[PDB]
Amino acid sequence: ANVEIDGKQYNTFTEPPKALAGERAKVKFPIKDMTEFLHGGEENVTMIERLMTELERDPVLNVSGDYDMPKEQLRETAVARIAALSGHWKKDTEKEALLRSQLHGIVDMGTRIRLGVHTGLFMGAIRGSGTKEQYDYWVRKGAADVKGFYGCFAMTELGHGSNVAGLETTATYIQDTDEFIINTPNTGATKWWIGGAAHSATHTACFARLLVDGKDYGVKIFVVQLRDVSSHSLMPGIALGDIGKKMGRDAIDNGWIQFTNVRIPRQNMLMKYAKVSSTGKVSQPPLAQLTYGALIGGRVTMIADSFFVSQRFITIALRYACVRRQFGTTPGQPETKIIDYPYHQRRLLPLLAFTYAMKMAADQSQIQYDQTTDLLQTIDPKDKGALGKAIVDLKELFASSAGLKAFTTWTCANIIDQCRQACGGHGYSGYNGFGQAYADWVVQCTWEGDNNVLCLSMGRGLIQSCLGHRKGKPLGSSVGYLANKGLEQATLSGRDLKDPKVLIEAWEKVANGAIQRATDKFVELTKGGLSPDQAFEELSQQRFQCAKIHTRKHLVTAFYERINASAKADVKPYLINLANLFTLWSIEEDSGLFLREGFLQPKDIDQVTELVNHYCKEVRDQVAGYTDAFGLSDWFINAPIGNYDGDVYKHYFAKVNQQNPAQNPRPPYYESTLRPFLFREDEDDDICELDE
Amino acid sequence: NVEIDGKQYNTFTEPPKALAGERAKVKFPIKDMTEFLHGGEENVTMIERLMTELERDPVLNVSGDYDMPKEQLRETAVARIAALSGHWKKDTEKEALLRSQLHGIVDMGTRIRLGVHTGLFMGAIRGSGTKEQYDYWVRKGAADVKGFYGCFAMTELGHGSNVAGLETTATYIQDTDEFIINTPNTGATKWWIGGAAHSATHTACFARLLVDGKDYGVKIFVVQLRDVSSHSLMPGIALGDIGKKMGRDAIDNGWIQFTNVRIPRQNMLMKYAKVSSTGKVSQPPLAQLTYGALIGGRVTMIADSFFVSQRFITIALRYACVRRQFGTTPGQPETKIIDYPYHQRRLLPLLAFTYAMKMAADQSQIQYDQTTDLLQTIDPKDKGALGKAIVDLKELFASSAGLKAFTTWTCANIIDQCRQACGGHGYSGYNGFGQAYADWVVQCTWEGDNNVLCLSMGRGLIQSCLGHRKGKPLGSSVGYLANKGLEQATLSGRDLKDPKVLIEAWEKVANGAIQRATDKFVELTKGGLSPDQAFEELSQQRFQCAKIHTRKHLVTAFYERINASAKADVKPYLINLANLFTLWSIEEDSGLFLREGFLQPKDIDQVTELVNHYCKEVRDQVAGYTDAFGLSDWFINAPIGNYDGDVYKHYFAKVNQQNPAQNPRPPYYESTLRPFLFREDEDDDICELDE
Ligand SMILES: Cc1cc2nc3c(=O)[nH]c(=O)nc-3n(C[C@H](O)[C@H](O)[C@H](O)COP(=O)(O)OP(=O)(O)OC[C@H]3O[C@@H](n4cnc5c(N)ncnc54)[C@H](O)[C@@H]3O)c2cc1C
Ligand SMILES: Cc1cc2nc3c(=O)[nH]c(=O)nc-3n(C[C@H](O)[C@H](O)[C@H](O)COP(=O)(O)OP(=O)(O)OC[C@H]3O[C@@H](n4cnc5c(N)ncnc54)[C@H](O)[C@@H]3O)c2cc1C
Repeated sequence: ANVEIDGKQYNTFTEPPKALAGERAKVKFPIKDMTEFLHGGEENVTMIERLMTELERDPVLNVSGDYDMPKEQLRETAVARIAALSGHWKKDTEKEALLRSQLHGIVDMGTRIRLGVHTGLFMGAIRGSGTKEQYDYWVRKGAADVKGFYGCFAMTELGHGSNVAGLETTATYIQDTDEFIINTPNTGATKWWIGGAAHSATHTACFARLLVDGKDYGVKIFVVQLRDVSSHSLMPGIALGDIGKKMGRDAIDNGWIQFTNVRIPRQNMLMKYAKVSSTGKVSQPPLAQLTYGALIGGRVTMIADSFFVSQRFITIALRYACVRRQFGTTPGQPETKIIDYPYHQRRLLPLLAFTYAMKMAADQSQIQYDQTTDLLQTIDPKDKGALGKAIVDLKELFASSAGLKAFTTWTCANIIDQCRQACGGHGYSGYNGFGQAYADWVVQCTWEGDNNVLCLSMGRGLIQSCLGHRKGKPLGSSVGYLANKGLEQATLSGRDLKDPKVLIEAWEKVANGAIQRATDKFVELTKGGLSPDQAFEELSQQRFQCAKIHTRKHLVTAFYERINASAKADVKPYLINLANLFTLWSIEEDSGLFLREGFLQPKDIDQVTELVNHYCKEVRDQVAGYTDAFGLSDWFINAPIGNYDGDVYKHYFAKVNQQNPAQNPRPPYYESTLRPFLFREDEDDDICELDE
Repeated sequence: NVEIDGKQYNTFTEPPKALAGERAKVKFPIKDMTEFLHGGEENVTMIERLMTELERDPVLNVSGDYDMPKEQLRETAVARIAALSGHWKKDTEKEALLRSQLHGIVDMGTRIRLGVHTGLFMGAIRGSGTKEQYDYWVRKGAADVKGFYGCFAMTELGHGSNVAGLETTATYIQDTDEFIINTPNTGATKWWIGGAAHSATHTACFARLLVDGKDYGVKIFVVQLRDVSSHSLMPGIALGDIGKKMGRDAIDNGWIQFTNVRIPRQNMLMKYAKVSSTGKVSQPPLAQLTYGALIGGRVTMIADSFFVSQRFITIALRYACVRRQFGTTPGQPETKIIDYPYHQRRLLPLLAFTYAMKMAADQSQIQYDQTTDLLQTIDPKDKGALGKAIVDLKELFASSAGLKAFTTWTCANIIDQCRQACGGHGYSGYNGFGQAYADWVVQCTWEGDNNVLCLSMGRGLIQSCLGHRKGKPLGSSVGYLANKGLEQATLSGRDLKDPKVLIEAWEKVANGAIQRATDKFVELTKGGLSPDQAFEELSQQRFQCAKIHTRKHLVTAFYERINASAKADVKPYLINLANLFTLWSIEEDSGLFLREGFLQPKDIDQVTELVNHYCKEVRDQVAGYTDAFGLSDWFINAPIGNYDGDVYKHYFAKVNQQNPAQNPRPPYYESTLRPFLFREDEDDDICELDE
């Protein structure tokens, strides 16, 4: 059958652009103001618009044909891509450069990192850990401009990743020559996963145990030249190779490295923090402005990346959903668009809410970090209690960072995966991006701190924060709710579940509950004679749960706080609608936490279910506005079913035929392989003669 | 550095010795655990024989597959079909399926490319052809793939799940005794048709049967796509390669359009629906269309989930036994990650789930064979005994659906989790995770979209609830719905290590969800909503019903198969697994059991302590549970997963073999890298202007 809209008849092929226009027609807010909320104002929006257009327009950058590229071409084109991006280094501010590389990561996660290993990790190490004179030297050798020089970052070993303190590569001081000997003692200590090392890097920042006169001073950082710059040949004692095929991100040339008795000058050790004299005396000064703006910054960047990737796929799935019809139960009626189904709304709309929430947690973290850094600077008289609070605010920021990184990276993975399923078998088309994006994304969970290892540390960290509070230490701003003793007795008490203040309190309750009980058990177990370490091991599930509940509560809090703080009036009700869906959905997913603490009873879960259904419908009405608010052009979407105009089948059929021209019906292997098989001769079924 | 048996090992040298240590702890004969997993000694030797015939065959060697581009995968799949074809003359139906599933532990692309002819096309002409039609197509080369290659065109760009809504039309023309097959719009383009782009000469085309302006619904028609001699497209046929997929690139999925294609009437497959030479349409009742194929298919998928899951769980666990990261005692070596309680939690319940998927597969097959016989036996029928066989059947379909959905999603999850359990090394293509996950996941979308199956199931469970309420009979699978005691049952201080108590907890929670959503449905229908609008209003509830019932089914099936088939030497160790599975399952969905009031908050702490305990008991025997799968290094196909445990040495070797390192510079060094590193400086000059 056929659909009639505005006096005209449509078919399965022609209806989609009309359906999606119909959705746009419902939008009650101006989209520009929703885009200002996501990116923190007008100035930021124009900047992002500028950067996005610069990327998309660049001919060498074009991602349109990347799905069909084998690894050798990904490897080659990433270099050409680097040469093009290299034009902006002269011009860009740090903020511009970071944001340009994150925007570009929406569609090319390989090139960004292949540059990134020099641009951030190697340059980060020489700037972060070298003296001014050491930095300036490497820059004169061409390291800032990537001129006859290309760095990489060699920390990970085949045997050690998470436990950096346990690296086995050694750097042995020899006084006679004033040198370090860099040595890989067994093949287990071979450097591993080193981006750029396989084919690109002339130098590395090598992490090795510092050994002077039989004393082990722990892991430090040494510049080791990997290749003769002139010929790209390996320096003496340097072995390295391409690690080969990865799940994803094949454009990056991750290599292994072995060092055998490689001689470097003492001066190649980076010495801002740890210093070694020409006589072999080792010093490690107090160095108070050690403040790891960088550590928080690295995590805030990844929390934002989770946003930047998620918005693409959630946009693809939702636009598809607005036009895709499957099934109906009316004789006279067309099949229902899947967006109209309440189950499908539950699959996608919370994740749309989740993606907005990811950005607010990145923004809230960067802002809390900025006010806390600014607060330290103002207080010269050093009112000590005040400084102590500013320090624990900063400490708890770093700690909260670990959970946010862990969960927003996992969540981004789940969204890519879910959005793919939501588009059915057309999810499995390489051109709709799900496959490649998922494969590329997933490493974010492993590198920059294993997600599970971060969650267990932060879970231990919360128990230590709670126990130190009980002993009279002040709590950092991020875990202040642990001091709130109104939560012991708190219950819903017939309050409104549509009120953000209530839903906030409910996440404070279950976080506090889990952490106080875990801290109590840790105390029973230590008194019982376990060491601190053995007690934390006994409480591995509880530490993980604490990390999880606290992070969830932080996402909820940051969403509401940022709405209250920065949302213009015309968008505010639609954001609260999003926020309530996020928050009530989250409650619904983890109903047990709420039952067990006694905040809700069996009947209140039913009500929560009804509210999630309700906000699903409120969010669904405005869905085109929420998704168009991301401001992604079709180039960033990079999937036919997700294009702005909504002509899902026309573009998809176009994309397939463009990349797969159909004029020849037989495969390249038809004569060689397929034809010989289909036309094979019959078996010889004679049997040998034998008398009798 | 570590000392074992008075000898020195390092990070590189230890791992083979560590894994041998774990084998030393095993308290059962591993061969009996294999017998349990595969239903006894005979099946096991058949499996062994098959696996070895696959491993040996040089054409099928999968060692270099990860590095292979799409063009290679496509060609290679055909060479592999040629080699696998050597077994068609001799295999039984049992051996052929099994050989094909075993093969798909390592090559998800080839079995499907063969499969579309082998299973889908042949299945349609056998299933829906008359004997004469079948024999005709066999005579033209179909059975033997001689001058003939089939595919299955059902899906259209417009329709996947809603098969009844397909738009492609078959119009009968008496004058010429022909159907006209036609694709009315581009939306109706057949899509995802494996074999079509490059391989297939013929398709089983699903189209609406139109006779005299009467639409008789979707039927099946054989349509020649290509001239056999030249492989060129036939008049009115347009097809093309769909191109890059997330996975399974070896399969040549195509799109197809039909433009007034004429086929003889006799090409319509006429076992159930017949059209005469005058346009007389007949559809006799005909025994209900034999859905053992439909159930049979879901059972296969459940097993496939076991067959893949075992591989990745084995790789991850063997890795976990040798990998040391972090230590707490200043003097000692770093702790092997398998000794971390949180690592145990991530993997050993998945290992348990792996076994459980098999049990549910085996259970389903048995129940379905058993019900099928108790239909033949009842040639003479007594009103009550024919009715419950029918109702046990219906409840088998529903149970099949949830099982397929959740076991396939679980297998995806297992793959993903095992990859993260191996850290960075999980992201190497050579350790299998990336490609397996990319290939596997489509199982969640085809053969019934997993979400659509769940929402059907949960509607079905509600309807069975309403049925019983109104005096209708209950299928065995949903019997717990008739249990009076359940409504007020509580833990009441009973042992959580007792399987029976755990069964009751799961029965209570499933029944609780179903009955409650039934009351909601009745109340909403009373309110005046139509049956279908109320289900839609209850969509959360239908899903939740399906998940809960399916989880419960997995639990009971595990215990039931252990009690039915576990010898004494392995029983305690399988109850340990089963218990871990069931208690971990309770911990993961604690809110359900709090909400029905079976458990109190105090009981949730005890479940957590028991998950911790059963993790320890299962950890001790890990080598036994994983070796029992009986996979050789060829099936593992991952360096860190190898039998000997020499994880670093195999891994460094695999990498270097595939990536010879003798040349330091990339193939683009002169063309691309070298001109960038040594590019000339910017021109800083500024145009002259007096002013
Ligand atoms: C594509 C890619 C590129 C990379 N590029 C670089 C690079 O350029 N430079 C570089 O230096 N590194 C690089 N790495 C390495 C990466 O930083 C590490 O892989 C990661 O930080 C740690 O992983 P691992 O392999 O050390 O695993 P491990 O730390 O050994 O952990 C392995 C598994 O064991 C578990 N585990 C570990 N410790 C514990 C514990 N105490 N308790 C419980 N469970 C535990 C973890 O959860 C994990 O699942 C790269 C990795 C990848 C995948
Ligand atoms: C690799 C591959 C190979 C294939 N090979 C073949 C082949 O050889 N032959 C062949 O005939 N077909 C083939 N297919 C097609 C495949 O069977 C379909 O993709 C699948 O069966 C149906 O999904 P769909 O794309 O039609 O999505 P739809 O049915 O539209 O579903 C899309 C999304 O909408 C949601 N949705 C749909 N209906 C509802 C509802 N009522 N309520 C709630 N949510 C709903 C679904 O959950 C799904 O997430 C292949 C597919 C793939 C991926």
